[PDB]
Amino acid sequence: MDGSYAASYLPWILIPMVGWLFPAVTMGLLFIHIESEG
Amino acid sequence: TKFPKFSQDLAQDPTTRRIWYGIATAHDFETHDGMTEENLYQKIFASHFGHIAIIFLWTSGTLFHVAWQGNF
Amino acid sequence: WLTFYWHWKHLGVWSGNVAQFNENSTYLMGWFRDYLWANSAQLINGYNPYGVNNLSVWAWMFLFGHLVWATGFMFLISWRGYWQELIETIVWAHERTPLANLVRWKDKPVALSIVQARLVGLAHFTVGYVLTYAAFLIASTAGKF
Amino acid sequence: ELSGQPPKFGGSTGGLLSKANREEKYAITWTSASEQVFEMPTGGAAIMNEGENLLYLARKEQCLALGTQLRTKFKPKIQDYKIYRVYPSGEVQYLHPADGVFPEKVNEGREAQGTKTRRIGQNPEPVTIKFSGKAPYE
Amino acid sequence: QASPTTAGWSLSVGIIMCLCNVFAFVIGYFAIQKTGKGKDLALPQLASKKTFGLPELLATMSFGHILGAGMVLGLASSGI
Amino acid sequence: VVQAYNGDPFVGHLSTPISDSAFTRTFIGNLPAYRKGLSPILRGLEVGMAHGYFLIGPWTLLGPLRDSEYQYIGGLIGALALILVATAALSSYGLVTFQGEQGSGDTLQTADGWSQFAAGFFVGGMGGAFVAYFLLENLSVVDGIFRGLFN
Amino acid sequence: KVSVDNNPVPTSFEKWGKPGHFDRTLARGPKTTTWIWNLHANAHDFDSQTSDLEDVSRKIFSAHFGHLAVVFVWLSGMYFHGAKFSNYEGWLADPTHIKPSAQVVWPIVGQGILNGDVGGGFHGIQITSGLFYLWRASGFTDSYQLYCTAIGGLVMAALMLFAGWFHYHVKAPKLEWFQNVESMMNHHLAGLLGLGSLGWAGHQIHVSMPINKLLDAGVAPKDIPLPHEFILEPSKMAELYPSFAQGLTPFFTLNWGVYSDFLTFKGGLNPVTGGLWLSDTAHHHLAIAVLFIIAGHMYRTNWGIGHSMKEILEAHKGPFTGEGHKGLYEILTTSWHAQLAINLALLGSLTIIVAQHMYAMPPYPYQAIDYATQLSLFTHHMWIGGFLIVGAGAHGAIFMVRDYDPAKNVNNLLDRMLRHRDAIISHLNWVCIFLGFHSFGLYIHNDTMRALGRPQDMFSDTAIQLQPIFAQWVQHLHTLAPGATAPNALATASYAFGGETIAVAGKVAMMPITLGTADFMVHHIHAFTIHVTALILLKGVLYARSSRLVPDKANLGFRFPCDGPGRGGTCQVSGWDHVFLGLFWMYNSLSIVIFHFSWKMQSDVWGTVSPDGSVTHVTLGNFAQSAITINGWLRDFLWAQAANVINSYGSALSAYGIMFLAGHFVFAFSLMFLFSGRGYWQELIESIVWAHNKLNVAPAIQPRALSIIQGRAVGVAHYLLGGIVTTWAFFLARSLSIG
Ligand code: CLA
Ligand code: CLA
Ligand code: CLA
Ligand code: CLA
Ligand code: CLA
Ligand SMILES: CCCCCCCCCCCCCCCC(=O)OC[C@H](COP(=O)(O)OC[C@@H](O)CO)OC(=O)CCCCCCCCCCCCCCC
Ligand SMILES: CC1=C(/C=C/C(C)=C/C=C/C(C)=C/C=C/C=C(C)/C=C/C=C(C)/C=C/C2=C(C)CCCC2(C)C)C(C)(C)CCC1
Repeated sequence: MDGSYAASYLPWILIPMVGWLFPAVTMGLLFIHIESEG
Repeated sequence: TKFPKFSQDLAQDPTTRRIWYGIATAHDFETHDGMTEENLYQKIFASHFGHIAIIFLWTSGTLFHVAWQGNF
Repeated sequence: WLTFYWHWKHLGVWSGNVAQFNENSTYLMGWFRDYLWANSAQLINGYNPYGVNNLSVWAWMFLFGHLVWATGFMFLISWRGYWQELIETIVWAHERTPLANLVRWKDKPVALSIVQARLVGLAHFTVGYVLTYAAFLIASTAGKF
Repeated sequence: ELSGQPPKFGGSTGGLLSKANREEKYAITWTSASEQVFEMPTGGAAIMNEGENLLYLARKEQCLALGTQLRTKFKPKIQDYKIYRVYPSGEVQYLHPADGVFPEKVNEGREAQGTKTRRIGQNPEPVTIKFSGKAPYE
Repeated sequence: QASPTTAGWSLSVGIIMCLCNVFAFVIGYFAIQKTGKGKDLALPQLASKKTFGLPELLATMSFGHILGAGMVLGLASSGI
Repeated sequence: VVQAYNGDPFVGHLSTPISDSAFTRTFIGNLPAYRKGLSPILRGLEVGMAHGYFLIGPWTLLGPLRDSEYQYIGGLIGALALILVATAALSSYGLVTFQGEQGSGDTLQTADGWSQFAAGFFVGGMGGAFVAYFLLENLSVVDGIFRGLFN
Repeated sequence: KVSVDNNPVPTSFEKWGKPGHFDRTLARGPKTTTWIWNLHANAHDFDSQTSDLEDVSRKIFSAHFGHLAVVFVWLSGMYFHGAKFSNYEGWLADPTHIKPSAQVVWPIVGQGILNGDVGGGFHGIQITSGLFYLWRASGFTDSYQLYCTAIGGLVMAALMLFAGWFHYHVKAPKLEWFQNVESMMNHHLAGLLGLGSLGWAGHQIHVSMPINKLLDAGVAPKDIPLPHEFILEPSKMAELYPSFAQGLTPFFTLNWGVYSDFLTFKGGLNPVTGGLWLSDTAHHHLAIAVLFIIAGHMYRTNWGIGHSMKEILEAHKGPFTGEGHKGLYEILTTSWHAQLAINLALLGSLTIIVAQHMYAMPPYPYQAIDYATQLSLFTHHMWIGGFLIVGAGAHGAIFMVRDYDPAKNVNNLLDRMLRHRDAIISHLNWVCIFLGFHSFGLYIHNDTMRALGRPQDMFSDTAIQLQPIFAQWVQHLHTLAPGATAPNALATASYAFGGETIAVAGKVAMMPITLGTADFMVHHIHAFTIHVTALILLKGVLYARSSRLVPDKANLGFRFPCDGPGRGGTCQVSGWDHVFLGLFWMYNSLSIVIFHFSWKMQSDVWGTVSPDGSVTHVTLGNFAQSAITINGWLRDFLWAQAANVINSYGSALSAYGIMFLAGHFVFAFSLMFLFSGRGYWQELIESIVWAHNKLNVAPAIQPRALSIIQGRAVGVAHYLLGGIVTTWAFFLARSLSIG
C-alpha cells in the first residue's frame, strides 16, 4: 500500500487519526456537551 | 447551557427530538433567542468569511494532492 | 431525463454511431435496452466471482446508491405513529432487562417528527439518486471511452 | 390520604414504568354499585370492586380514557370518578372534575383564558412581530 | 410385497371381538343415553348392544368395524 | 404460576419463571453487578476479566490474521482496542449522568463509584484478554501440562 | 336443527337506482366526490350496514352463492376456451414437441404478432396455466368433452346464482342455523372433503388411469376407447390391471392387496410421463377420503354421540395460561371476522404449501418439462397464499376493534396475551433485527470483501461456508427412506431429496437439489422477511384497541388515518395502517422467494440432459458462487435473464416486452400517492376549480382530494400491481425463451 510519493509515512498514521481518533474524540466531546444544566 | 443554546424551546425538550431539531434549526438565526436584526447580519457577515475560507482551503486540497501524488 | 439525454447522445457521437440514438430514442424500450441495460455491462462487472478491476469501486458504489435510494422509501412510505408504538416496546424491554437497566438513557427515545421523516426520506432518496447515476456515468464512460 | 380498593387484576406489561417513580404518576378513583368487568387502557381486562376503587396510571390521557369509558360503557353510567396527579414527593394534585362540575357544562366561577377579542382571520402579519419571541397568536 | 390376509374363516371372529371391545368401550364411558329412536334392549346381554340407544349401538358397530379392520389388516401384515 | 410483580399489578411487569423465579433471583443477584457488599472497584474487575477473556475469541479464529502466524496476536490487539473503547464509553456515561448529585442508596450509581467500576472494568478487561491470549500462544505447553507430558 | 324466516326481503329493482342506500350517510345523496369512493369501499362492509347479526349472516350466506357463481363462469370459460380456441387435440397427439396454446388474438392494429408459432400448425398465445397437463391426467381426449364440461359450468353458475337469491329473498336461514358449528364441520370434513376425495378417486380409477396408461403406450387419442366404454366392457378394465377378475368383495372381504395392481405405492414419477403415478394418487385419495369421512364423526349433533368443542376447549387449562381456551368457542360462533381471520391464515399458508409441493412432486403429465408452467404455477400460488395471510392480519385486527368483548374474555388465552403484548412485540422486534443483520449483513460482508479482492474472506462453499447441516441431514433420511422407514414405498416421494435424475424428452423433470451455503443464506433471508411481515401484522392486531400513545384507539376504529400531529405525530397507528405496511413486506418477502425459486431451478436443476446422462443447466450452476452477493443477483440473475424480455420487441413475446415497461410505469405512479398527502392536492384543486367557476363549468359534485386512507390504499394498490406486472412479464419472457 506504500506509495512512491515523499512523506509516505504520513498516510500510515494519519488515516488512523482521521478514522479512529478524530471521530472518537469529537463524537465523545459532542456527547458531553449535550449534557449540561438547562 | 444545555445544547441548543439558541433556543430554550428545544433545550427543555426531554426527548431525543432535542438533538435533531437542535441541528436543523442551527442555521436559522432569525429563530434564535433574542435575535435582533443588527445582530443577525453581523453573524451572517462572519459566517460568510468562514465559508469563503473553506472554499479556498478545498481548492488547496486538490492542488496539493495533485502536486504530491499526481502525475501532472 | 436531462442527463440521460446528454449521455446517450454523446455515447453515439464519441462512438461514431449516432444512428443508435437517432433510431431508438423515439420509444422508451430503446432507452431501457440500449442506454440503461447495455451500458451497465462493464460497470456491474467491476467485481465478480472471477476477478477485480479498476471499476470495482463504481460497481460497489452503484449498489450503495441503490441501497440508500430504497432506504429512503421507508421514511417516505411508513409514517410516524407506527414507529412510536414500536419504540415504546423497546423502551419497555430495556427497563425490564436486568444488567441493561443499569444503563438509563439521559434522553428519552422517540420516533422522528413528521417533517423530519419527510426530510430524511428525501435526503436518502436524493443521495441514492446521484450516487447511483454518477457511478454509472463514470464507469460506463470510463470503461468504454 | 384518600384511597380506594385496587381493582382485581392479574397484571399487565402496559402499565407503569420508571416515570412513575421518577417524575409523576396519575391516580383515578371511582365508586361502583357492583363488581363488573372493564377494559384497562394498559390492555387486557380487569374488574372493579363494589364501592370505592383506586388505580394508578402513567398518563393523564389514560385515566381520562378510562373515565370516559366508565361514563359510557355501563348501564349505571359511573360519572363519580376523580383524577389526581401524584408526585414522588408525596404531593397530590386534583385534576378532573376540576372545579367540581364537568367542563362540558358551563359553570360560574371559571376564569376565561385563551379567548380572543378578535376573529381568527384578524391576526397580525408575521412581518409585524419580526425578531420578537412572540407569534401572531400572542 | 404388498401382502395381506385374504380369506374367510376367523375373519368374522376378529371384527366381532372388536365389536365386543367397542360395546365395552361405549358403556365404559360416553354420553350414553337417549338419542333419536332406539328399539330398546333390556339390561346387558345381546341387549347390552342395543341398550346404548339408537345411535350408540349403530355408532359402536361402526367403531367396532374400523377397529376390526385396523386389527385384522394389522395382524395379517404381521411383523417381518 | 405467573402473577403480578411484587403484588403491584399496575406496575407494567409480570412475575414469571424467568423474571422472578427462585433461580434467577439468586443468579442475577449474585452476579458481580448486584452482589451485596462489594465495592465498585471489585464489581468492575470481575465484569472485565470475564468479558476480556472471551473477547479475543472472534478475531483469533475469524479475524483477518486468522490465515497467518499472527492470528493470536492479531486477535489480542483486536480485543484490546475493543475494550479501550468500551472503557471510555463507560467512563463517559458516568461522567454525564452523574453530573448533578448522587444517590446514597447504591454506591455503584454515583460519580465516585461508577468511576471505580470503569477503572475496574478496564484493568479486568485488559487482563482477561491478555491472559487468554497467553494461553492460546503457549497452548502447546498447556496441552502437555494436563496430559502429564512433562510429568 | 333447521330454522328459517320466509320472504324477509321483497325483490324490487327500486334500490338499484338508489346507490348508497345500504348506508344512512350515503342514502341521502352526494355533495362531494368523496361520496362516490365511499359507496364502493363500504359495499361489502355488512357490519357497518346493520347491527343485526342474523341479517348480515344472511347477506354473507348469499354473497358466497354469488361468488361460487362467477368462479363457475370463469372456470367454464377455461373449458370453453380449451374446447373451441385451443390446440389440445393437437397437443395430445405429440405432447413432447407441441407447446400448449389457447386464446386466439384477433388480427388488428398489428397485434396478430402475439399469435406465435407453438408447433402443430397452430398460432396463438402460449399458455402457462398447465391446463393441458391437467386435462390429460383427468382423462380428456376430445374437444367435445371439454365443451360439455363448459356448459355444465354455466348450469352450475346459474344454479349457484339462484341459490343466493333463494336463501335471502325466499328462505333465509335463522341466526341459530349458522351457529351449528359442530354439525357444519361434520359435513365439510366428510361431505365436501371426504366424498369429494372418494368421488374423485372413482373417476381416476375408471377414467383417468386406464386411458392415461394407453398414452404411455402411445395408442394415440382417437384409437383409445371412450371413458364410459371401460365400464360397458369390464373385460377392458380387466385386461389392464388383472385384479378386476375378482373385482368387488376383496374390498368387502378385506383382501385389498389384490387391488395392488392399480392401487400402488411406487412413490416416484412415471419416466415417460414426468408426473406422479395415477395409481398412487388414486390409492391416495381413496385413503384420504376414508380418513375424512371418519374425522367427520367426532362432533356433537342430534344423536348424542360426539364432542362439544365448547367442552373440549374449556377443558384445556394450564398453569401458564390461567382459564385457558374458555370463551374461544363463543367468539368463534358470534364474530365472523374471528372466523375469517383464522381461515385466511390457514388457507393462505396452505396455498403456499401447494406451490412448494407441486414443483417437487409434479402431479401432471409433461408438467415438469414445461419450465414456464412450473415457474408460473409456483409463483402464482405463492402470491395468492401471500395475499391471504395478510388479510389474516386485517380481520385479526378488525375482530379486536369491533367484536372483542372484555367481559367475555377474562384471564383467558386471548386476554392473557393482550396483557403482555409489549413483551411479544419487544422480542419479535429483536428477532427481526437479529435475522436482519445475520442474513442481509452477510451479503454485504461478501459484496465488500469481493470488491476489496478478498474472496477468501467472504462466505462461500469455496471459502468459509455456512452449511445447512440439518436440511442436508434431512435429505439423507428422505432418500434412504424406502426399504427401511418406508418399506412398502418403492422409491422416495421426491427426487429433489436425492436419487436418480429423472429426465423426459431431453429435459430434466426433477433431480436432487443440493443445499450449500448459497442456499443457507437465502433461507435465512426468507426467515427474516417472513418474521418482519408477521411483526407488522401481529403488532397491528394486539395494538388495534389501545396503546400507551392512544389508549382510546379502539373508539377511533379500525380504519382511520391518524390522531393528529400531537404526541409528536400519530400517523398510521390504526390496524388498517398495519395491513398497509404489512402488504409491502408480504410483497418484498415473496419476491425473494420466487427469485430464489427461479434462479435455483434454472441454475442447479433444470437444463438439457444428453443421452449419456450428463446435465447442462441453463445458468451453468453459477448460483452457488454468485447468489452470495447482491451484485451477483443484480448481474447474473436480473441483468442476464432480463435480456429475454427487453429484446422481445418484434417477436410473439413482444407483449411481455411492453408489459415489462407497463409494470414499471404504475410502480413509479404509485410513488406519487405514497410520498404526498391530500393537503397539497386539495389546494391545487382550488386553483383548478376556480378556472371552472370562471367559465361556469364547476361540477355540482364538488371536487375533493382523496381521503388520507384512500391515498394510501391507492398507493399500495399500484405499487403491488406494477411490482408484480414487472416480475410477471420478466418470468414469462425468461421461462418461455429457455424452454
Ligand atoms: C479540503 C481539502 C483537502 C481534502 C479533501 C484532503 C483529503 C485527504 N488528505 Mg490532505 N491536506 C490538505 C487538504 C485536504 N486533504 C492540505 C491543505 C494539506 C497541507 C497542510 C494536507 C496534508 C495532508 C497529509 C500529510 C496527508 C493528507 C492525507 C489526506 C487523505 C486522508 C485524510 C487525512 O489524512 O487527513 C489529514 C489532514 C490534514 C493533515 C490537515 C489538512 C488541512 C485542512 C484540514 C484541510 C481543510 C479542510 C476543510 C477546510 C474542512 C471542511 C470540512 C467541513 C465539513 C468541516 C485524504 C484524501 C493523507 C494521505 O495522503 O492519504 C493518502 C496524508 O498523509 N493531507
Ligand atoms: C445558498 C445558500 C443557502 C443559505 C445561506 C441557506 C440558509 C438557510 N436555509 Mg436553505 N436552501 C438552499 C440554499 C441556502 N439556504 C438551497 C439550494 C435549497 C434547495 C434544496 C434550500 C432549501 C431550504 C429549505 C426547505 C429550508 C431552508 C432553510 C434555511 C434556513 C435554515 C437552514 C437550517 O438551519 O437547516 C440545516 C439543515 C441541515 C444542516 C440538514 C442538511 C443535510 C445535508 C447537508 C445532507 C447530507 C447528506 C450526506 C451526508 C451527503 C454525503 C453523502 C455520503 C452519504 C456519502 C437558513 C436561513 C429552512 C428554513 O426554515 O428557512 C428559514 C428551510 O425550511 N432552505
Ligand atoms: C430498502 C431500504 C430499507 C432498509 C435497509 C430497511 C431496514 C429495516 N427495516 Mg424496512 N421499510 C422499507 C425499506 C427498508 N427498510 C420500506 C420501503 C418500508 C415501507 C413498506 C419499510 C417498512 C418497515 C417496517 C414496518 C419495519 C421495517 C423494519 C426494518 C428494520 C428491521 C431490523 C433489521 O433488519 O435489523 C438491522 C438492519 C439491517 C440488517 C439493515 C442493514 C444495516 C447494515 C448492513 C449495517 C451497516 C454496518 C454498520 C452500521 C457500519 C457503521 C456505519 C456508521 C459508522 C455510519 C431494518 C432497519 C422493522 C423494524 O423496525 O425492526 C423490527 C419494521 O417493523 N421496515
Ligand atoms: C386400532 C385399530 C387400528 C388402526 C386404525 C390401525 C392402522 C394402521 N396400522 Mg395397525 N395394528 C393394530 C390396530 C390398528 N392399526 C393392532 C391391534 C396391531 C397388533 C398389536 C397392529 C399392528 C400393525 C403393524 C405391524 C403395522 C400396522 C400398520 C398400520 C397402518 C398401515 C396401513 C395399513 O396397511 O392398514 C390399513 C389402513 C387402515 C385400516 C386405516 C386406518 C386409519 C383410521 C381411519 C384412523 C382411526 C383412528 C382411531 C380409531 C381413533 C380412535 C381411537 C382413539 C384411542 C384415538 C395404519 C395406520 C403398519 C404401520 O404403520 O407400521 C408401523 C404396520 O406395519 N399395525
Ligand atoms: C376471504 C375473502 C375476503 C372477504 C369475504 C373480505 C371481506 C371484506 N373485507 Mg377483506 N381482505 C382480504 C380478503 C377478504 N375480505 C385479503 C386476502 C386481504 C389482504 C389484502 C384483505 C384486506 C382488507 C382490508 C385492509 C380491508 C378489508 C375490508 C373488508 C370488508 C369490506 C371490503 C370492501 O369494502 O370491499 C371494497 C373493494 C374495493 C373498493 C376494490 C379495491 C380495489 C382492489 C381490491 C384492487 C384490485 C387489483 C386488480 C385485481 C388488478 C388491477 C386490474 C386493473 C388495472 C383493472 C369486507 C367484510 C375492509 C374493512 O374491513 O372495513 C373497515 C378493509 O379495511 N379487507
Ligand atoms: C437453531 C436455533 C436454536 C435452537 C434451540 C432450540 C429452541 C427450541 C424452541 C423452544 C420453544 C419453546 C416453546 C414453549 C413451550 C410452552 O408452550 O410452554 C407452556 C406455556 C403454556 O402451557 P400451559 O401449561 O398453560 O398449557 C395448558 C394450557 O395452556 C392449554 O393451552 O406456553 C407459554 O408459556 C408461552 C410461551 C411461548 C414461547 C414463545 C416461543 C416462540 C417460538 C420459539 C421457537 C421457534 C422455533 C421454530 C419453530 C416454532
Ligand atoms: C455461568 C453459566 C453460564 C454462562 C457461561 C458462560 C457465558 C461462560 C463463561 C465464561 C467466562 C467469560 C469466564 C471467564 C474468565 C476469566 C478469568 C479467569 C480471568 C482472568 C484473568 C487474569 C488472571 C489476568 C490477570 C492479569 C491482569 C488482571 C492484568 C495484569 C496481570 C495479568 C495479565 C496476569 C450459562 C448461564 C450459559 C449456563 C450456566 C453456567
